[PDB]
Amino acid sequence: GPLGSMENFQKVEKIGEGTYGVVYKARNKLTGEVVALKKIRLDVPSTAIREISLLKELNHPNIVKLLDVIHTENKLYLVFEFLHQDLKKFMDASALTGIPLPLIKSYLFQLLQGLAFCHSHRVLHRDLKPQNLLINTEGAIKLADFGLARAFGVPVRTYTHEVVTLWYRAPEILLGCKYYSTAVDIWSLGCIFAEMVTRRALFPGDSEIDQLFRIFRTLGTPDEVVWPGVTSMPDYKPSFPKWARQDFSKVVPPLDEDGRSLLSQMLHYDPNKRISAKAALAHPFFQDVTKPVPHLRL
Ligand SMILES: CCS(=O)(=O)N1CCC(NC(=O)c2n[nH]cc2NC(=O)c2c(F)ccc(C3CCN(C(=O)CC(=O)OC)CC3)c2F)CC1
Repeated sequence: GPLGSMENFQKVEKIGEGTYGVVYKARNKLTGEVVALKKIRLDVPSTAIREISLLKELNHPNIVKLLDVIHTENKLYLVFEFLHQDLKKFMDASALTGIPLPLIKSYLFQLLQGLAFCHSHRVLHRDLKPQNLLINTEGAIKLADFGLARAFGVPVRTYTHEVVTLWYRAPEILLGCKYYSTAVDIWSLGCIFAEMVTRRALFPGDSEIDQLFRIFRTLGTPDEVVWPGVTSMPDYKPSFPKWARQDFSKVVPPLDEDGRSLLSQMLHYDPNKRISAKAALAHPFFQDVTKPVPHLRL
């Protein structure tokens, strides 16, 4: 890659990292804009260039705006609108009190709007976690750091938290589905919904098999009765232990029956019965949705 394209930006602090990139807060010297940068070290793929170009076109109020794509030296920089906090820090700050139900409902509604938008363009997020959800003082929440169909970049050696990505993975992914669907995003968001309500991760596995078994112990070991074709999936084993399902009233107390009903549809095993983002927006849980503002300490 050529030189000098990033001289317009002044990095002000390192604010995060992930499998394939380091995140900075930065300022444009020309415009004064404050921005987030994702720095990807390269060893390029044109298919990935086109995927990122399409994401730059996918603009919605509940998707973090991708402002620019800049290649320089052995690096790819993605330039994003800046948001001051992510949902993980907000739940951590709210751990003693919990997030008020109206704000949980607003955040879930907004994220379903962003996903219904993406999914209508046949775009998957693939990597939805609390740290991918950015919030501002006005009460908005936004989807960030979409995963691509094929990754690229030199893995960041200083990043040690990839185990946390298991927690939000859909069972069809864990069972070896190669061409999974927008339903994986609904699963992840369901896990995040339960986490907002209970102030505890729903399925905090630490290996692919522990992740599957944690799902099975709560929702029951899946079989042909509830998921036709599951026993033929590439990583399905007849030797899986057979656990009975638990009740959702144990799983996310004290959530009301509207919320529990919606959560149960977001956590259906079969990606063909799992509720879509659009159908979820019509769920009776949202009959009284409002837009509260969070108390953010920046
Ligand atoms: C105390 C902190 S904070 O809450 O004060 N606050 C400080 C401000 C900060 N703002 C921004 O970052 C930001 N603003 N506009 C756009 C932004 N970022 C991104 O687009 C972006 C990105 F380009 C790449 C990766 C990530 C995330 C994805 C999820 N992650 C992982 O998968 C790795 C991991 O550990 O998984 C468990 C964590 C990193 C991004 F968000 C949020 C957190």
